[PDB]
This record gives sequence, structure tokens and C-alpha cells, in this order.
Amino acid sequence: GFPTELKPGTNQFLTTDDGVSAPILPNFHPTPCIHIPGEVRNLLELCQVETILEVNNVPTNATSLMERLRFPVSAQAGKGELCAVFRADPGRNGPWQSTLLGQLCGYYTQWSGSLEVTFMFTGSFMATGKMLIAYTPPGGPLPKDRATAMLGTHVIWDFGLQSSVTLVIPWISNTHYRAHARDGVFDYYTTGLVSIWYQTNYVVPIGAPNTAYIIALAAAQKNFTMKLCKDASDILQTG
Amino acid sequence: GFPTELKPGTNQFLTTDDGVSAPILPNFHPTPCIHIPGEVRNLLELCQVETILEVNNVPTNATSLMERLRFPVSAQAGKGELCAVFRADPGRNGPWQSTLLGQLCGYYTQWSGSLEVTFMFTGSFMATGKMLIAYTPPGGPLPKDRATAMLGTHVIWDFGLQSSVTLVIPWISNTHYRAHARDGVFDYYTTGLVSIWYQTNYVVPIGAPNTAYIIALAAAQKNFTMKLCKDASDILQTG
Amino acid sequence: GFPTELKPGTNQFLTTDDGVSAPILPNFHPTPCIHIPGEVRNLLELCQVETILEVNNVPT
Amino acid sequence: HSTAETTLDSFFSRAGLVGEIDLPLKGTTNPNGYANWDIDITGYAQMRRKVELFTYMRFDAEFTFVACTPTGEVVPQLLQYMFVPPGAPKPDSRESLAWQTATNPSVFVKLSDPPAQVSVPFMSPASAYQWFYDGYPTKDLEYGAMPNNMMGTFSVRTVGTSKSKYPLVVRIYMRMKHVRAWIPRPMRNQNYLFKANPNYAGNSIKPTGASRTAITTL
Amino acid sequence: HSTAETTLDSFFSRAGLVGEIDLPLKGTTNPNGYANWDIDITGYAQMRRKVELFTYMRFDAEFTFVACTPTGEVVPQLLQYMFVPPGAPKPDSRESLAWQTATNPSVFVKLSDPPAQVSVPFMSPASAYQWFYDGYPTKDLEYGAMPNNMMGTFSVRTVGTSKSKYPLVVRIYMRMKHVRAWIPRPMRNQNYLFKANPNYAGNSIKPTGASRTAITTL
Amino acid sequence: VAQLTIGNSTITTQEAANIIVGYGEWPSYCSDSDATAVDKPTRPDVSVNRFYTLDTKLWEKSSKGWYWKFPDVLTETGVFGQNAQFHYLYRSGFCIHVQCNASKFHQGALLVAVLPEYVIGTVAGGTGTEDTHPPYKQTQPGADGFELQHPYVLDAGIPISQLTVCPHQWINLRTNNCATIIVPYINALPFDSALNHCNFGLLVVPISPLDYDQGATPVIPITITLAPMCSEFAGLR
Repeated sequence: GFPTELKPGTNQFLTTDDGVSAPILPNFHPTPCIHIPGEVRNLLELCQVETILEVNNVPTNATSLMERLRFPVSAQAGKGELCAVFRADPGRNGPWQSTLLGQLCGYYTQWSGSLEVTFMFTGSFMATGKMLIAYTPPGGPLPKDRATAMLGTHVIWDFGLQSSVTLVIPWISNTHYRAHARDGVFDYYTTGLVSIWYQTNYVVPIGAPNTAYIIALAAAQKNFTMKLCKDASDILQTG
Repeated sequence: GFPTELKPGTNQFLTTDDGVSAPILPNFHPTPCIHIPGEVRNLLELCQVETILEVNNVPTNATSLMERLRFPVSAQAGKGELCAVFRADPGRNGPWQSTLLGQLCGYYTQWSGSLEVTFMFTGSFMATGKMLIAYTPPGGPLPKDRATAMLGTHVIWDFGLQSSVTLVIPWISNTHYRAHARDGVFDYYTTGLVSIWYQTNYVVPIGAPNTAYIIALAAAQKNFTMKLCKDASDILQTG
Repeated sequence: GFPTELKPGTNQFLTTDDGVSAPILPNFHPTPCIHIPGEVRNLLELCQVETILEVNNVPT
Repeated sequence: HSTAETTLDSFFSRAGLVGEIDLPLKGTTNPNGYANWDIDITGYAQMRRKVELFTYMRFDAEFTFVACTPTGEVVPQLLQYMFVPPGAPKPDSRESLAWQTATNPSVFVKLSDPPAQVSVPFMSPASAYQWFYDGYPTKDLEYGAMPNNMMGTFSVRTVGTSKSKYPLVVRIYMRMKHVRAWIPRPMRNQNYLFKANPNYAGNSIKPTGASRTAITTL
Repeated sequence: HSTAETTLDSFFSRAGLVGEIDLPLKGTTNPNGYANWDIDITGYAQMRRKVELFTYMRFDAEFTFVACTPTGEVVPQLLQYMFVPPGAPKPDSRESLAWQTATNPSVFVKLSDPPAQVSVPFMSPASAYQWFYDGYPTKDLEYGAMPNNMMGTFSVRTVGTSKSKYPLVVRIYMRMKHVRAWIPRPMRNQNYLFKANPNYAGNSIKPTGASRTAITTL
Repeated sequence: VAQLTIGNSTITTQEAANIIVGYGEWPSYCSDSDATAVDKPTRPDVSVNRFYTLDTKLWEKSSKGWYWKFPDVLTETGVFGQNAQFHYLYRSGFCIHVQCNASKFHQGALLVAVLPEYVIGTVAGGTGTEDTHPPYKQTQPGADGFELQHPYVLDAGIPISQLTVCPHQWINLRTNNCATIIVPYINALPFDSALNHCNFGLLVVPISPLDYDQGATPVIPITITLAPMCSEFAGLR
């Protein structure tokens, strides 16, 4: 016959090798692929969808869980008071775990791209005021007050004019390698910071609730990317 | 199927065979090669770089080691005196071991090409005189004096006119095979010889140091070549 | 993968089989063949050369 | 700049272990030197929650078979892996004529011979295997039962009339190839209780993720 | 007239032994019939000083696995070599579910089957594995620690539930392919003291090379 | 001779000796299609890119050598030490200029070179059995620099007899006083922390010892003037 020399690797079964194998049913014509609505092709499609960010990820009591979904603002907050705060950490625990984006991030090891958090004022329509939502880039420390936050990337939101406002988080990268406990994890360190202050107090006329809630939705821009699949989960199929 | 006949060699694992093997991560897109300054492609690039030749490779006392780097010339040397001497032996021990060239030569078995040793007078600027740097080709015996050296390839260097002078060593070849002890080593025998004589004495006016030092740098021309990798080293990774 | 059937003869080492084998030193560039006088190519060249015939092959 | 790692096919390839068969000599476990494994892709723990991201999918699956003794040792035993397509009848005994039905593909391989490997197609009669079904197949115990998702059965056994001389362990890996998916849906945040339904533990209802003290302390 | 032998790729190819795993039966050494080897290319003695000629490099590496018993004997044992990319979790026990994670490539090969062989790519997130780092990762014990140089971990183990019946030895060779390098620097002339730093022995400071009596006697 | 000015900084130097452009590349900028096209990296022109003239170190017979870390030498100093700290990323180049002011009666030779990722390895306890990590005053010595203790191994277990393999230039007193070098940004990354990572280090060692007869000034003022080239920053704090 024809001359050969088997090279090392012969007979190995690589869980990742993606060659072809013999068909079990050679004659079988599998029922045709028809048209189904909403076909997903690449997962990054889903990363660009907005999902509620549980910023108020504090109540854990079983029937208050519907509250992590929206934080509130009220008349009782003096001008300059810190309303809320969280980091630009899609992967790591906390608020981002509720967002779909965060959830996908868990099947990947590295990633980077611009994020986008949109806020929604769902209070009475008769309410007005202003909020100062500031972003303190990675490394920068949470501004001491509303004034110092007013000197860095910020946005005065008059929920009196527009019911919605969207903020773009320029960049976040989870690529710096950490070999802490004994388990080497690829962590941020790029914990950007989003602070929210009462620029003015909550002004509402008589007859309107003195407390409104705000919902914060999040998604990743189109410049987003992920690398290295890493199947991981606390919820697996039970016996 | 298709007819074959496995030939001898089948299943062997050659540390040198450079075939291809199955990728462990088929989907993985490794982070892009960006532009980094000073990229080295072939090692011979480094062999053409000048590195200090420890001609004065005699002091070994820990804090005098900075002296092997430069030998001296002084008023006290009479006309014709031998200032220094060494061989054209990049591989073999001694002065050349300090040069980068010499160091690379150790990962190779055979080699040949023209060398180039440049001298630097780093004395007072008020000094003058002349040196006679002669090359006695392989086989030729060290000239008895300054006169007999003056009859063979030589150069009168007036460190009074030019602060630097470069000498070319025409050729050296480490290819003659020697099976001495029981360990077969590929050695020169082409030990060319570079002698350096005081053509005149060191003339310096009042107020100037009566001793200057000279630094000798070395590199190999472009006609240089190396053959047969031979990993060897006294310094290996420790436990 | 691709379908095969090993035929008899597989694994045999024929002292005469002249196939190719893997190079031990893949990077090595052996020193160049220069010109040497009198190169012999076929032995019959030598058979046409005269050599003394010991006809008197008797004294020992 | 590239985004190929996040494609469905990428996300899902890789052979994952979805099944393990024990064929001990002395045992309560598969006493007849044979076994039946209706093909379940939930065998790979991780898998259940991953696929349940979508409602409809479609794919082919390359199976590879790794067999040895418990110490992970190799032996001179022959084996018959048989595939009983959905609809065909599974062998009830170590001598059920189902072992001989030609329409039940079978691949014979010696334990020594590297892993046997075969591709199985998109069986389902429906245009897609669908993970959720809001109805009943024509309070009932048949809710959410999408039937037409059967991939088949894999019958494994030592070859021969007599019991095999050794204790054996077959492992079934599965690479999913040519994956297409539709209708995406909320990632399971609650622990799984049963293979069939989304039934969760109404007592142990946990927040999707970690919590903190105040919405002002990071 | 040719100069191909002195090219970087030439200088660096060749599979060199960078690792050896002992999986004895009776032992203090790897008592659980399994082992974890974070990929270190300094395993080949010679290698450390060679690569440290440059500051930045880049490459792929083909690994070949040679396994047998201490007498250099072959046996009917199956093996699972697993690669846990950086970031993934290493197996802590001979039954850690890490052995089953699909995203941890695994190649199964019988000891008899010739050496298994696979190519691993340029992992690093940085544009190049860099040998020296003049800083700290965001007097400190973290100086010169360039993190993003992790190639992964190689988990080796006998296959199966039970301990393997034989004493085993795996050897890991590594050919470096497609090598590119930048910024050249002074050849290490002082003995190496630790894997992490250039720390040398301030007492035993030796002249780069041999010495002589006078600068006039050859 | 002729004097050059970059802002309020006016140094007096020689016409134009031979400059050394490290690795033949010129400290250029980083184009728009990079990793951060959102947070436009502002390129300091005004005063940020001007002449910084450091505390002149004095040469002696006994001097071992000196080294500074970059960008550490300036993250302390001026309006560039303002941006280096209160900014998240950095990429820069450097026109380094080293001068000696000595008479035609002193003699010596200085090798001046730049070494990327100059990682200082200490002595390690002496016998070799102490894994001591160099202090923070040795790892990042500010604009006062630092004196090598083991010039022969460059305090890093490497022969200096080979340092010429890096961008270098010589300062032989009998031939020249000024020595200049142009360094392009070098790192495995387009940007990087200007505080946690010293891309490189300036090394200036006396290879031929300073000498002079009695009476001549015993020290040679080595003045190091340097300036940033096409430097870039990104992400204020």
C-alpha cells in the first residue's frame, strides 16, 4: 500500500478536538428547519439588552425581594446627600449579578467594553428636582460630597424635565490576573464608581407622594467583547 | 477503506520533529500582537554589537571587578614595552567571555567570521603618545619586541590625534575537532594574537594624571556565522 | 477522520526499502559541497581503466 | 477586536460528560451485564441552565465512548454499543432480540481500540427541540411535557453469550455541533428541583445575587 | 553562507523536558493519584537564562506527554490529562468536579497509545509575555511580579473511581513554536537564587569569566 | 554653541552632537483606533512637555554609578508629576540630556544607557538564603536617583560589560561632555500606570574612573536635563 508514519497524538481523544465522526443513521433525513422568530446567533446580542440593575441589592427578606429592583428618592433628603452608589463591575458580585449581562459574564474569563446605565424616574408626574450622577474613573476615590463630585464626570438630572437619563460608562476591563487564596481569579481593579447625589431636594406639591422610586437598567455597548469560556454555576441539574 | 502500510518510525516521538499537533483551545482568539520597539529576529544581530572586552581579566577581588573592564597606560612605561596581549578566541575562556559575542558563542558548536576590536583612550585630554597594536595571525608567535611586531600587521595609534581606533581581525575559525580528555570539543587553534606596545612613552604636561585607562570593545563583523545549537550553562534554574 | 485499511507489509523494516525518514537535525545547514577533482559517478568508469594483469601469477 | 468566542456554536461545542454506565460483576447495579441510557443532555450539570437560556434549539451531537475498569484500567473485552432510535424498542434482557435488529445501529469496538465515536442527527419531528411547553399533550401530571424531544436510547453491553469477566465502566461524552437557537429567556436564578419542571423551592427563594448593607456602602 | 541556524525560532524549537509528575502507589508524594502542574517553562534548566536575554516574547507551545512506570515500563492504564486555562479552578481532590468541566479541555489516552500531543496558544492578555516588571501590581513582596504571564495548569491523573494499580511517571516536553522577541538585555552572569527575582548572591559575586595572571601572559 | 527653549525652560547646550534614538523609533502618539476611543487621551503640550533640570549629581573617584527610574523621576516633580498621579493611564517618550562640566585636565568616561523594565535585584542577605525584596527607595528613587552598589552586575545579576546592547552613548571627558538620547514609549501595552510601573531606567556609570592631579576641582557636576515627548494621559481622578 501507501507509506505512512503515525505521529504522536494518535489515538488521543481531545474533548475539544472538533473533527468529524461517522453518522449513526446515514439515510435519515431530519425534519426541515422552518422559520422561527427571534433567532439568536452571537451571545453579545443579549449583552446589549437592558436588564434591571438591582442597585438596591440590600433587602433579602423573601417578600421584599421585589425591592432590590428599585431604589427610592424622597423629600427628606437634604441638598447634596448621597442617594446611592455602586461600581462598574459586571462580573463580580452585587448589583450586577441581577442584570442579564452580569449573568453571561460568568461563562467567560476575560472581557472589556463600554457599559451603559439608564435611570428611570417612576414617581408622581408632579415632582421635580435635580440629581447629580457622577462617575469616578477606576482608581479615583468616591467624592467626599456633592461638590467634589461636581468637579468630575457628572450629570445633573432634572427628573422634572426628562423622566429618563442614560449614562455611559466609558470603559471597564476585567483582565488583571490575581492568584490570591490558591485559586487564580481574573479580576477587575477597574472598579469605576457611580455616585448619585441630591443636587436639590425633592419638590412635590400637596397631593403627591413624598417618595418616588427609580429603576436602573444596564446593558453593554457594542464595543463589548468576551474571551475564554468558563462553565461555572451554583445551580446545576439535581439528581 | 484506502490502503496503507505503516513504515518504520511510526509512533516515535522525536524531540526535534516539528510537525503540527491538535490545538487545545480551538475557538480562542489570543490577544493581538502590537508594535513593540526593538524586535530581534536573528541572533547574529546581537553579535555585531560592541560589548566591553575584559582584557584586564586579572583582578578577581570582589570590589575590583569593575577593573577587568579597562586596562591602563602610564608615564612609567618605556618606549617599546608590552602594554597588553590577548587572543582572537571569542568562544574559549578569558577576556572574550565578558563580551556578549563570546556569551552567545556558547550556545553554538562551530563558527567563523571577521572580528572587530575598538580601543578607547579615556585619559586626560592633555595626553599624547603612540601605541603599536599588532596582530600576529594564527600560528605566528608573539613578536619578541616592539620592533619585530612593527614588521607584521600593526597600527600606530596616536591617542594624541584620535581618541578612538578600530582594528579588524581578518578571520577566526573554531572548527578543528579535538577528542582530548574523553570529551570531544570543537576548538580554535586559530588563536590569532593581538599585542599592544608603547611605541613612545606617555607624555603629559604638569597637572594631568600620569595614568589613563583604555577600554576595549568588541563585536563580530557581518560575515559572521554560527552552526549547531548546543545548550550549555553553569547558571541554570535553581530548585 | 479519513477511512483507511492497513495492508500486509505494515510495520515491516526492509533493509532495502528506500523511503524517507524524519531528519534528526531540522535546522542544520551542512557545510557546502565544493569542487573536488576526479569525481566518480558510476563504477563502470573504473572498469575501463587499465591495471596490470598478473599473468605470471606464479611466484609467491 | 474579534468576537467569535461568543457565538452559539462556540459557546456550546466541547465534549462534556453526560453519562456513565456501571457494569460490575458483583452487584445490585445493572446485574445483567447490560444497560439502557435514554439520551439526556442534562447529564452535564452545567448544561441544564445553559440551554434553558433559549426556548428552541437545534443540533447534531457527536458522542465519544470511553470504557475501562474502575481503576481506569484497559482490558481485552469486546463491546456492543447499540442505538435504539426513538420509537424502536429497548432491550429488556441480556438476550432480547432487540440486540439483533439491524434498524438499531450498533458499533462494535474492543476496549483497546481507541474510543468509538459517532454523530447522531437532529431526531425530533418538530422543527426544533423546544425546552418549554405551555400545555398538555392531547391540574394534570402531563404539564410542560414536550414529547418530541427524544434523541434515542443507548444500550451498552459486553459482547457474548456469557457474563463478561471484568468490572466495566463506560463514559459518554457529547460534543454539540451545528447549534442554532431562538427565543431567549431569563437565566434560571432559582435552584432546580426536578428534571421535568421549573418548580422551584417556594421557601428558599433567594435574591438573584450577593447582597450588601446599604445602597451607599460599597 | 547560510544563517538560518541563528534565527530565534531555530534557537528556541526542540521539545525540552520541563516537567515530571510522580504518581506512586505508596507515597508521601502525590498521595491522591492525581497532580497539578501550573505551566512553568523554567523547568528546562538551560531555558531560564536563554529567554532572559530578552524582555518581551511571544509564542505557542506544543506539549508532548510521555508516561510509564519508574523502570520505564508500559502498562494498560488509561489517563486524563486536563488543562485548566488560567482563570479556571484547579482540582483540589481526586473527585473535584473540575475534572468534569467541559471548559477545561481534557485529552484521554491509554499509556500504550503513543505520546499525546497538543498545541497551546499565546494565553497572556498582554501583547507579550514579559520577563521583567519594574513595578507592583495595583518595600513590598509584590515587586517584579508580572501576573499576565500565566499559561495555565495541567492536571494529571489515572482515570477511574479507584486508585490506579501501578506506579506512574508522566513527563512533559515542550517545543516552542512561532517565537517572536523584543528588547534584548545583558546575559545573566550571576547565579540564580529564586524563580521570581534577579536577586543574586552579594557575597559570591564572580567575574563574568575565567581570569589570568597578568594582562601580558596568555 | 546655541541655546534652545521649550516654554519657560531655557538650557544652554552645544550645536548638535550625535543623538541616540533608542531602537530607531521616535516617541510618536497613539492613534484613534486604540483600546480607549471613548475617553480621548489628552496630549499635554503647553508646559507639560518642557525642560526639567535635576539636582546635579557630583562625580568622584569613588562613585559607583547612578540610576533613575522612569517615569518615577518626574511623578514627583512639576506639572507632569501632577498628571502622572491624578491620571489613570500614561504613555510617553523622553529627550534625555546628560552633561558634564569639567576641565581638559580631568579624565574619565561615563557610559549612559536606558534599560526597559529595569528590575532591581538586591544582594539577597549575603549568603543567598534571604528572599529580600528591594525597598521602595531603591525600586523608585525619585529625582535624586540612586547609587549602584554593585555596578559590575548592575545590582541585578547581569554584566555591565554588556549593557551597550541597550541604547547608550559615551561621555569620554577628553572628547565630549554632552550625551543625548531619545526614548520611544516601550511596554507590552499601549498604556500603563505611571506610578506602579517604571517602563525603564536611566543608568549612568563611570567606566573609566574620574581622576585629576591635586588642585583640580575633585567633583564633576553631571547635569541631567530631560523632557517628555509625545506624552499621553487618560482618565482624571
